[PDB]
Amino acid sequence: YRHLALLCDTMTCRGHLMAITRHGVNRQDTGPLMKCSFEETVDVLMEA
Amino acid sequence: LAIKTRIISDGLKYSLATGNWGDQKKQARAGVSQVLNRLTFASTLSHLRRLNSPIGRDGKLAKPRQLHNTLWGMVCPAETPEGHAVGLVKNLALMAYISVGSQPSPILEFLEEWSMENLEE
Amino acid sequence: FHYAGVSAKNVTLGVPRLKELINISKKPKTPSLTVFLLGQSARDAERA
RNA sequence: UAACCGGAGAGGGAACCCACU
DNA sequence: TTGAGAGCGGCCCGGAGCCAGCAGGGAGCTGGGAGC
DNA sequence: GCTCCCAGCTCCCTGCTGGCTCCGAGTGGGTTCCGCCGCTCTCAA
Repeated sequence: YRHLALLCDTMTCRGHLMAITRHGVNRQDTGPLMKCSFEETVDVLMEA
Repeated sequence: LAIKTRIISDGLKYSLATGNWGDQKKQARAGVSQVLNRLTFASTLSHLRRLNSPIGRDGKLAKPRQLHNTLWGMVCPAETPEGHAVGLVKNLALMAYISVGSQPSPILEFLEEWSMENLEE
Repeated sequence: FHYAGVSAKNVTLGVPRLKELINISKKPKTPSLTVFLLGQSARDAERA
């Protein structure tokens, strides 16, 4: 339950739902090279 | 000088050797011809009687790579590759033979010498 | 999931269920709802 | 009337297919 | 002198935002005529 | 008979439906592959 509740609260901690997609993780400003290390690289670096 | 042995023979050789189904560039379907696995007589026979379904590998489409009912005596059921493509590659069964194809004009002559009338009259 | 004789609301738990829980889809494959009543309405099969 | 010299880095790559986990 | 050759030179599906097109409220604009 | 509440109008604006990018677990091993056409001079018959 520690890990499960930690996953769910890290999902919901931004005041709204966070589906594990580029379509969310690009919207959170959690590091341009985190975004680059995600599946899209050139667009997120190029926007940063 | 009009005919080109290069443009016929070299193109055929390149296409057959590569296995890409184009002329020089085409994309094109690969894997049409492979290298025979000269390791065992059974291996050679399997690679010779191997059958390929060109349905999309590395996909979640279960049905075309599922095992169908229409395989009694056409393909042995318990012979599949194990890796990323399970079920798209088959090996030919014993009694199974492929129709060579024939012209239907003598058959139509048989119909018309017999009594089966065409649709226009 | 080995299914059942009844429909059982098509629970379809497993890999795709955990998939859509990881990335919440606006149209899940089986959006199911469990409904509880108050009292004698649920106690009676006819009122149910 | 002349005296001990020493030396080893590499060369493509890109695609397809097969096999194994 | 002319003809061809050697070599240089150039020419199978998934989701999901997402914009664009269209459709219904909405106040301004000026007529309609009620009122003075 | 001209303002002004109102009716029709008229733009005005937020609100619904389509083309479209982007993703799709780990090594070995073998095979194929990377111009063509043009063009002018040299030696041969």
